[PDB]
Amino acid sequence: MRPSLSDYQHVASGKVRELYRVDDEHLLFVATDRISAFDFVLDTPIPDKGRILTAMSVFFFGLLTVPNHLAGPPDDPRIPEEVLGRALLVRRLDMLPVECVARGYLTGSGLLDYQRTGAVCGHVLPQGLGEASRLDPPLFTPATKADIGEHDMNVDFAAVVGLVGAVRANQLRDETIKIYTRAAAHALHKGIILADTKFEFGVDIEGNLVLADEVFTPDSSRYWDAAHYQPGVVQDSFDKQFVRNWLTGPESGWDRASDTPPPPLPDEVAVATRERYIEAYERISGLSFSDWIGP
Ligand SMILES: CCn1cc(-c2ncnc(N)c2C#N)cn1
Repeated sequence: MRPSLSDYQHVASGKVRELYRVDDEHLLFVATDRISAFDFVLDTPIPDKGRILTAMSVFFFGLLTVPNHLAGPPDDPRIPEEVLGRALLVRRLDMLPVECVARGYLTGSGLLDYQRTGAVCGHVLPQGLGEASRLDPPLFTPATKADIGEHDMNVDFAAVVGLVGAVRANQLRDETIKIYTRAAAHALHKGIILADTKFEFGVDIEGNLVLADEVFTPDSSRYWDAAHYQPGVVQDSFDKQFVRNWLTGPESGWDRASDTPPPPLPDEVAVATRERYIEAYERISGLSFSDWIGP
């Protein structure tokens, strides 16, 4: 018999993910069906989003050869029925206070930093780059969490050294670029560009570096349709563009310029978005989401 979620201690709330203590050495990492757009957690959940993103993370953990925090199978008996398929039993780590970001393409705050300074996170780049320009080699563009509402702050390699040590910073940089490169090539082979990605790592009892959190989800990574990749313009979000377009379209009644919370989504937009998540998962993994476990 699976335990109730109420049997575990809630330790951390993200906007979209939850974390619970299972015992002294294990956590329960829970994805919800909540979706964020324009830095708002929207009223309307995307059905099965938590399950699909959990399935995606599990796929990529298996694709990569590096140590990760998974501590049991997706149907581990310690996982409550209520969160089955969207929760993982993981090893408790000492988390390193660095957002480990790799960028294979120049967009978002990376592009903005470049347009302001000619550099991103200490990397002085060629002149003449622009929106969605390919970056070769991919860049390690680390960041640190800021206050509750604020975006992460981009920092350079020296900042990472000061946070975790010189040898460890080297290790973070190398592993971040290595696993990003591997996953990005895999996805592109299936017609999806992983434009960038954000990792969190922790350290286990033996001092080993361990990949944690979620990996290569469309929340942790910019997913693009490769078939429509066009450097020089903003690429559509593979998963979130229907949501973005509706929210900023004539039917929402919402003004994004106002920092007022957005209205709920049409059911059909939520269902369409769910479909996009399933398509991305199935294309990348070569698996069927209908086989993924659930309540
Ligand atoms: C919800 C984001 N978050 C994850 C942790 C964490 N902490 C300790 N050990 C771990 N494996 C993890 C993970 N994943 C702390 N915040």
